[PDB]
Amino acid sequence: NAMKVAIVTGGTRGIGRAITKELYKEGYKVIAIYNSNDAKARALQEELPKLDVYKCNISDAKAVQKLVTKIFREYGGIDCLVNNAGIVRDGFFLMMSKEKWMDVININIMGLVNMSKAVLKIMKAKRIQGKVINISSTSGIAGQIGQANYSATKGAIISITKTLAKEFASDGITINCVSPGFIETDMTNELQNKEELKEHLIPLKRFGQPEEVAWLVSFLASEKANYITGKNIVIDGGMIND
Amino acid sequence: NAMKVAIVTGGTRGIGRAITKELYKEGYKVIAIYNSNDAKARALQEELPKLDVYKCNISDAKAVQKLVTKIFREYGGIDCLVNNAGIVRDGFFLMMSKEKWMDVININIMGLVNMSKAVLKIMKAKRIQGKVINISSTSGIAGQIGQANYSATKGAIISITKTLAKEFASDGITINCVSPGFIETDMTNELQNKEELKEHLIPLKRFGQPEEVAWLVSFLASEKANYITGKNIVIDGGMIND
Amino acid sequence: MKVAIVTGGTRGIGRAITKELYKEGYKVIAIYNSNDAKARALQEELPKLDVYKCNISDAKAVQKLVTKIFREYGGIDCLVNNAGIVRDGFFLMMSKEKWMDVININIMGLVNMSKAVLKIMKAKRIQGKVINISSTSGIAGQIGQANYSATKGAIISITKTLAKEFASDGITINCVSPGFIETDMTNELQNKEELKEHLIPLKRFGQPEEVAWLVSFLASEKANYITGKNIVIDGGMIND
Amino acid sequence: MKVAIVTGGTRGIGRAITKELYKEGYKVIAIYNSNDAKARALQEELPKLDVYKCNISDAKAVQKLVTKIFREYGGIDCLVNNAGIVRDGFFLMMSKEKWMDVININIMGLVNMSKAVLKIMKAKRIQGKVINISSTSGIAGQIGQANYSATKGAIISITKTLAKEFASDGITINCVSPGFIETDMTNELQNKEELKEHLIPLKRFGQPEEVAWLVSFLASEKANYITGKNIVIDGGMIND
Ligand SMILES: NC(=O)C1=CN([C@@H]2O[C@H](COP(=O)(O)OP(=O)(O)OC[C@H]3O[C@@H](n4cnc5c(N)ncnc54)[C@H](OP(=O)(O)O)[C@@H]3O)[C@@H](O)[C@H]2O)C=CC1
Ligand SMILES: NC(=O)C1=CN([C@@H]2O[C@H](COP(=O)(O)OP(=O)(O)OC[C@H]3O[C@@H](n4cnc5c(N)ncnc54)[C@H](OP(=O)(O)O)[C@@H]3O)[C@@H](O)[C@H]2O)C=CC1
Ligand SMILES: NC(=O)C1=CN([C@@H]2O[C@H](COP(=O)(O)OP(=O)(O)OC[C@H]3O[C@@H](n4cnc5c(N)ncnc54)[C@H](OP(=O)(O)O)[C@@H]3O)[C@@H](O)[C@H]2O)C=CC1
Ligand SMILES: NC(=O)C1=CN([C@@H]2O[C@H](COP(=O)(O)OP(=O)(O)OC[C@H]3O[C@@H](n4cnc5c(N)ncnc54)[C@H](OP(=O)(O)O)[C@@H]3O)[C@@H](O)[C@H]2O)C=CC1
Repeated sequence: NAMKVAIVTGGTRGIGRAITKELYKEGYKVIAIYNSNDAKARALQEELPKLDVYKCNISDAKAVQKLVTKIFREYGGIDCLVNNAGIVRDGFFLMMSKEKWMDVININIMGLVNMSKAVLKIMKAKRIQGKVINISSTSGIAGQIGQANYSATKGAIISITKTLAKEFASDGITINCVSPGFIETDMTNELQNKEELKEHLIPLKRFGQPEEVAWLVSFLASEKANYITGKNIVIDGGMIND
Repeated sequence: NAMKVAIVTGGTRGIGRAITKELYKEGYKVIAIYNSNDAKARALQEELPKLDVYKCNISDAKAVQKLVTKIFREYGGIDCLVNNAGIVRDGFFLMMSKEKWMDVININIMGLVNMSKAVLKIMKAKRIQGKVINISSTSGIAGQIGQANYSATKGAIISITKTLAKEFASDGITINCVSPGFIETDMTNELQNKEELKEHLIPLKRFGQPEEVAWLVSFLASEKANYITGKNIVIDGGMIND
Repeated sequence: MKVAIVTGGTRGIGRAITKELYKEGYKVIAIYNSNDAKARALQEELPKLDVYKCNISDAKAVQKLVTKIFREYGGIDCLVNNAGIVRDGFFLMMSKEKWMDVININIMGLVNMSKAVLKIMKAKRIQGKVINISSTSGIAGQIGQANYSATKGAIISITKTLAKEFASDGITINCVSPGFIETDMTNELQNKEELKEHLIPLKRFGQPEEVAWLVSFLASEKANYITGKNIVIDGGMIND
Repeated sequence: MKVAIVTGGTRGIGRAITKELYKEGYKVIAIYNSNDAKARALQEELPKLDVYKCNISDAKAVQKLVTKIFREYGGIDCLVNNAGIVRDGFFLMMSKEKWMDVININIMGLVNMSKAVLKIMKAKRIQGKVINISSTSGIAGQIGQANYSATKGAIISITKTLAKEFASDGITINCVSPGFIETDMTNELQNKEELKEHLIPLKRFGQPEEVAWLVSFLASEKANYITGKNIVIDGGMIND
């Protein structure tokens, strides 16, 4: 029972679902935010009855500010924000439309901005020695064919992590980033080249599990990581050189 | 006389002006693109009479495609694109409006996208073993207080460099990035803390010169750098650890 | 009943690692170089701790100890290569002897310990852990530390090479790089205030137990998909 | 009349650096270790070239040579620390002697040459250049190269430390890290096709002259604001 409040965007499926389950297990009050799938959210809240869930498009800043203000009033503060929501719109760069660029930009970048602005304003005004953990990707670090738009936003996320870490370090807020490689989710379940990935590209020869990303995020949110800030930790079975 | 064609966006002032002058000296036909200052462009073209100049907002994809198609018809191809145009809209993150985010995103990211898409389509279709050089910033690499939006776009630029390098490597197109630290321009001429920067933060104890960035960009565009691709080279007097 | 070996495990960061792994249920063996009194005082606090005086740059004495440890406990699950020395000074005033002394411990000590332990981990099919301690000095360079920063960059490189070489065996190999940590290695500094005020965004030195917490995480089964990485714990001081 | 010293300057990448700096108007001194025939054949091609046989791990012989060079030409403007060896093999089969041999040349050779040259550059107020050759093996790790990758990571770290230490003197110190370059060091590989097909996006090895072009740029007055950096020339093979 940590007596702490955490927001996990994209917190009902995939990596976000595992992060939610891990912080819940550690005794956080968790608020999980999602975009469309009411069924997954309700099913997750039936499994974890103390969880709050909200359908909220994080690219809509006015709805984000309203939701963060609501959460702040019910639980007296915000101790941890995990910016995990994200989308992909793959395609070769020469066939990738403006719309695929702006859709991914508006969620992976502007959604992190909306949540982080609203939450950090509260942490600063109340002098909460809080935590922000962003989820990026090896794609943003090393590049990935067919992912110019995704990789761009994930590189932006790492840079925002470092800038904000410097801006809020004097307020005792740490701001870090976690960059997974290939994780067994649905975002990677439609791949057919999984065997070539494991056999040739990943030294540990397997995909990561959602729970393994959650364990790292939970370490960074805990009081055992207060001297770590501005860092990008890569969880990828050894796949890339950071 | 290189008998090559180069486009330099933001090519009439500051770093872009120096890049223009250096490629012109090396015998490129240079097309310099700018945003508003007709006087600077005309004055630069009076100094370099073989230079082409165009007032073109690179965030406007239809005007970009029209201009790139024009340049392609007049000079039979494009050998080198330098994506140098960029803006800053500084402010502390908690007071930085959506508009400051989207203005910087639309030029530093979407402007690079529009130019690179139009130019790379031509290089691929004609099998030109061409060059793209993007201009980023130490701000994107290490973060900078008051520059969440700028730093985000400059990190995105580095990630796009790596993705596109991988996508076009088989076509013999190299795609690299140059990240200056503090360069003596007008973008840094309004600073009052310049002495503290030089005395304490920069080991070489001076700002860089525009021509020094241009010399690096010109090396990367030359035939002496065809085995370098996907890299980010930092020119900063030693200021940061990459 | 997992077995951990912590070199330099009786003072400073190593002591805190020993204490943390002890608290987490490991059988811990702490190796030290010369200070018998500190070692015995720690064994007083932690009665189940084994302590051995061993110069890790002596390959034969290292092999003897690792083989004895392995015979006694039936395996080795975790090696923390923490022992390290500094011999600082301007490059132009830094003798060959200051280079070789720091190389022989910070590089060859890691090599000797890791050769002995990994051979056993691989022979016994142990999905073990090696965690090496480097430094931000090796990542970003540091005036007056050409020799120290050389070996700490070497340690990071060795971590990455060994992670690739032993991945198929399920042995992860990671590195922790601290910034300024409050220990004896840093008690003599005169510029502590200026480092805190100007160089460290969090405006304080780290504590040894904060390094131990990160080491303990990497050693646990909650970190099995992290390998070959160097994680910096430095209050924001450097860009990795 | 600038003076450049290129260690290992008679074969492979070093030969191409010697040739490039010669073409650029330097007085070049090429240092080599044992192959007199190759050295004389290069001096035949480049009549103004000085060549010396010198084991750079011997500090006294290095000091003798640098002091002679300096007396003859009145200064030293550029040192390229290019000499290097590999003694590859699995970590568990890599003797102490393979570690020390590679350390003594790849680390201590750089140290001995750089101590001698930087002392003179600083004494004479020369705004000189040191360029060190590392490797992607040191950046990202490489199976079978624990010792080589150790020293190449050390070289990168030393570059950064020396860049900070000598910046106030106007001496820039940079590192070039090649990927796979067509030389004798790589002629014996059997997996060349698979490396080209799968690991190198540009699908070819680099040429020695492409490394020399980058070295020559860093040595020129067009690179005076670049210091402490490691520039990778590798066809896209790794992420830095
Ligand atoms: N999976 C992998 O292999 C890798 C993942 N990552 C990162 O991991 C994170 C999570 O990935 P993963 O678990 O696979 O993703 P999933 O696609 O499985 O889940 C995405 C979640 O984001 C929510 N979401 C999407 N758009 C919005 C929006 N506009 N506003 C609010 N919520 C939104 C979804 O809501 P809903 O359920 O209603 O649709 C869902 O809960 C991402 O940020 C991704 O970039 C990074 C590298 C690799
Ligand atoms: N200067 C420095 O210290 C640093 C610079 N950089 C990078 O260097 C690059 C150049 O910097 P610097 O020379 O100082 O910049 P300047 O502000 O001096 O020049 C910017 C140029 O960009 C053009 N431009 C701006 N917006 C657009 C647009 N929408 N479409 C087309 N052209 C446009 C301007 O046109 P016009 O002249 O008509 O206004 C001008 O020519 C930037 O990308 C910047 O991020 C990176 C790190 C530090
Ligand atoms: N403290 C800091 O700020 C930073 C530390 N580090 C790294 O952290 C590690 C620990 O540093 P710190 O705790 O400050 O060091 P201390 O000097 O406080 O402790 C060093 C320990 O290493 C042991 N040791 C030294 N040489 C040998 C040897 N040849 N064989 C066996 N044991 C040996 C010592 O034995 P004995 O007790 O008998 O002397 C002692 O237990 C080092 O690797 C260091 O480089 C990295 C960055 C910053
Ligand atoms: N080739 C590649 O693919 C890569 C190379 N590198 C680096 O590039 C550099 C050159 O490599 P490469 O050209 O392939 O090497 P070569 O083996 O082809 O050439 C080595 C040169 O170093 C000289 N040398 C060796 N030991 C000594 C010594 N103790 N004292 C003086 N000179 C010595 C040799 O002298 P002699 O001629 O008498 O034998 C020779 O001139 C090295 O630092 C290497 O690590 C890095 C990454 C990849």
